[PDB]
Amino acid sequence: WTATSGSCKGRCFELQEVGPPDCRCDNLCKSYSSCCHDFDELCLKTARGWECTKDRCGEVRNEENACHCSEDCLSRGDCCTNYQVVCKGESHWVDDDCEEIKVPECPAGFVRPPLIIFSVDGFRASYMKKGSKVMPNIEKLRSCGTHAPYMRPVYPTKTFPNLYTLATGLYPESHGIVGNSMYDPVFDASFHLRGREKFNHRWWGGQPLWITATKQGVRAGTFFWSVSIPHERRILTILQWLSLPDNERPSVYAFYSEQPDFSGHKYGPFGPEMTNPLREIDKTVGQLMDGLKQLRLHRCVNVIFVGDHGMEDVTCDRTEFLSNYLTNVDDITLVPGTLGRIRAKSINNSKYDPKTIIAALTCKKPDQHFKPYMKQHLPKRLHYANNRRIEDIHLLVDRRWHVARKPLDVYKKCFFQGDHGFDNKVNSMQTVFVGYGPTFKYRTKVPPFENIELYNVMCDLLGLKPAPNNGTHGSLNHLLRTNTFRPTMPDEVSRPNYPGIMYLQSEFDLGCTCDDKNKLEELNKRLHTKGSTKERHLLYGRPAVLYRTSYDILYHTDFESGYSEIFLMPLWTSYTISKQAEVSSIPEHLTNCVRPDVRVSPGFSQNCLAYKNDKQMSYGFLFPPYLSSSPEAKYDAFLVTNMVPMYPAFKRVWAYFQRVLVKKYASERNGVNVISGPIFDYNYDGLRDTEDEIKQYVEGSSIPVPTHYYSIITSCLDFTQPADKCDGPLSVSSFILPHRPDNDESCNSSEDESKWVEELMKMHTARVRDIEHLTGLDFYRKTSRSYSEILTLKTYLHTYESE
Ligand SMILES: *[C@@H]1O[C@H](CO)[C@@H](O[C@@H]2O[C@H](CO)[C@@H](O[C@@H]3O[C@H](CO[C@H]4O[C@H](CO)[C@@H](O)[C@H](O[C@H]5O[C@H](CO)[C@@H](O)[C@H](O)[C@@H]5O[C@H]5O[C@H](CO)[C@@H](O)[C@H](O)[C@@H]5O)[C@@H]4O)[C@@H](O)[C@H](O[C@H]4O[C@H](CO)[C@@H](O)[C@H](O)[C@@H]4O[C@H]4O[C@H](CO)[C@@H](O)[C@H](O)[C@@H]4O)[C@@H]3O)[C@H](O)[C@H]2NC(C)=O)[C@H](O)[C@H]1NC(C)=O
Ligand SMILES: [Ca+2]
Ligand SMILES: [Ca+2]
Ligand code: NA
Ligand code: NA
Ligand SMILES: [Zn+2]
Repeated sequence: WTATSGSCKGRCFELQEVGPPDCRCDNLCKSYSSCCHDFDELCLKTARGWECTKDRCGEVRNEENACHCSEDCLSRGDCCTNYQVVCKGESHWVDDDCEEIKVPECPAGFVRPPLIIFSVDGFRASYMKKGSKVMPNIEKLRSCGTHAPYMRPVYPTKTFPNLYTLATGLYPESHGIVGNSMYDPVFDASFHLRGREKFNHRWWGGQPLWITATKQGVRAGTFFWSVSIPHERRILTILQWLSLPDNERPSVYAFYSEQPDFSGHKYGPFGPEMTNPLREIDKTVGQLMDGLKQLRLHRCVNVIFVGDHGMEDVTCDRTEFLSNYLTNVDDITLVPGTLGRIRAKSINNSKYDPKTIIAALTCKKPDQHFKPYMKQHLPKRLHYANNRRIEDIHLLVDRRWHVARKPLDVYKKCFFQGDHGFDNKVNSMQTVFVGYGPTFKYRTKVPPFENIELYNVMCDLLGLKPAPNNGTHGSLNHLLRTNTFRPTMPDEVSRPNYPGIMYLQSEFDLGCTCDDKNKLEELNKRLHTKGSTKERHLLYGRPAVLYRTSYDILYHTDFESGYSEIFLMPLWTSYTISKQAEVSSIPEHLTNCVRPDVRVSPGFSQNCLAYKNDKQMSYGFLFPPYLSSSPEAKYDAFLVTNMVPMYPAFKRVWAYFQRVLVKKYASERNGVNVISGPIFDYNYDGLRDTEDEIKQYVEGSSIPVPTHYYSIITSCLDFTQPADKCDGPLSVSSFILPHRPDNDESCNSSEDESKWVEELMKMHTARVRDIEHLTGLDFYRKTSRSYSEILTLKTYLHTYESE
């Protein structure tokens, strides 16, 4: 209950929110049913519209009007945004030549340049080019400021997950807003687009920018706007707040537009109807920039023009129905549309079985347009699993499609032609970023980057310390003229041992066998074991181990490794393959060869008997025997210290990557450096498991089974230089392949590996940073490059989408 008969007199769009049941005058009052009786009359004035005309110039102030054209309006801070243009012979901001803003040019009493976030819903990245003729204000921000060709949203590419990621720097799994609709089984409560539960603070985790600002003494304007407040009034309210006295004036502001998303749903991303919504958004930008210019703030404020996600062509006829796959469709609840999430309809049903639902959904139809996953098997790049609000069963829907439970859900709900929510690497889901202002660079293009990075930068722009988040602070320093954040490399926590030869062959009883059999070249083999080829194979220094553990560096002719005495296998294995390298096979006599490593005790080694006994598990090697530099060097590849546990189904993938794809990449990239290793993430939190979290071992042993295997593949960005003699910037691609006992994920897996393996690997593309979280390792410690540049490289994601 709100006693809605106090008054908004003088309080319109007040910044502090008053406590119930005294009535409210802030932009949230509408959605709470709590506005004072006179809120519309006083606060939502519309008389005479939003623009000055020639006859209004110098008028007598009429407090009824939406905005003013009277001589007193500038000092009141409430002129129509075109006032100086119509009445004072000034130009529109968009008609001025752009001039570098080398320093903030701010009115006296401004402690820092304000930040304005101008967010546009559903603004697909290609609109910047495709709509540029009808968006002159946006085009000027873009060409004159700092822009990316696109910005990658988070998954799912829905509104609330992405806007809250913008505000927090967090993955949806960590901030808690994991979709537009959610069931939280601890609360036993549902979050919906329509309704009131969604305002409850228990849904919203992390620390959003407005809270980070307030805690640190920086005042914030509201970020939420009630849908019924017109855009012109939102802009005028921001401009009014900017005219407050110093002690009262916010430093950070947000504008939000529901367009072009709203129309894109109805007409598709490029429907002819889409031109008008784009013109209208450009006009609003024009109003803001003209307003800033009037207030002498247009070379003082940092403006961020940013979208939450793009928009794809989707219609009703492109819907798959679970009723065509499942007998038991009435015992499930589906969250439907551009992603699927499945749970039991009733928690009393103990005949509900996720295993049988997954199987009934797997490769059942020749062109099936969704793929089911247990959430922990989703590509790790999605970071979409560690939250009780994310259902165990997930469906990744192909772009352009929907999933629904039954056909009646679709026609008792064709309306629409656009939708979004798909995999965040899909081109149609990409969105926009432009930064314009004294703190951003002038006329500068930056590579595409992820929206999880922006929180840190907005904190930098406001002199705030960011709360802990998923950005990599410093990775976007190249966007900024100043206020850079100068990170330092983390300290290594564990230093390696460098074992020499310490064990005789007969001390080992591992049940392994190998068919293995000159003074000049004897010194040669010794030098290799001490590290003589290490500068060839370890190009960027050894990775640093950032947790407490016991490990050995092991050197070889063809590869170097960091061998974990605790996990009984390398944490990492590093090797370089030049353009000229040759692929050989595993000779017949060496097919089943595993060799004890006389540097590493029996007690800290794997054994072959464990693999013999484990009928499900086989093994592979991290440095591949196929790429040995010579027949004699090939023996090193069969050391028990190079062996890792692999399901036979996974070995099909691994053997093809190692025999075919590494050489292909070296040919294409002019040499590659490869770092490969295991990952253990049994609790799917995206973070390295400790030893007491491992759920599975090679039967009868303490050999832990990896959940995933990674590789980081680096070469010279200037491919005219070989990987091992690179003078400048690096180029990287990486993957984190799920270590699965079947290839059910790949529907064409009965075919030759040349038809499906590389497709699987692309799906599981990764950032080096993702691998760092999963392993507690820190790569690229010794390069010629600046640390911020290396941070950008570590956040790079190779997407395999075309242009
Ligand atoms: C992306 O960036 C984020 C942010 O940096 C990273 O997330 C952090 O990861 C840490 C490790 O997982 C985690 O640290 C834990 O903090 C616990 C205290 O947590 C509360 O306080 C913080 C601080 O204000 C708050 O942010 C938390 O908010 C979470 O939970 C609320 C309410 O549930 C949600 O509203 C919110 O959305 C958020 O949820 C997310 O995180 C939680 C985990 O905290 C998940 O469960 C959710 O699914 C969701 O993803 C909290 O309110 C603290 O309790 C932990 O301490 C345990 O472990 C340490 C190890 O050092 C040990 O010393 C202790 O023994 C202790 O164990 C005890 O509890 C165990 C479990 O019950 C039990 O088994 C033991 O026997 C013990 O009793 C731990 O230190 C940190 O909170 C989050 N922060 C956030 C915001 O998520 C994230 O990792 C990054 N992602 C990647 C891939 O890099
Ligand atoms: Ca949206
Ligand atoms: Ca983990
Ligand atoms: Na076996
Ligand atoms: Na298959
Ligand atoms: Zn939408």
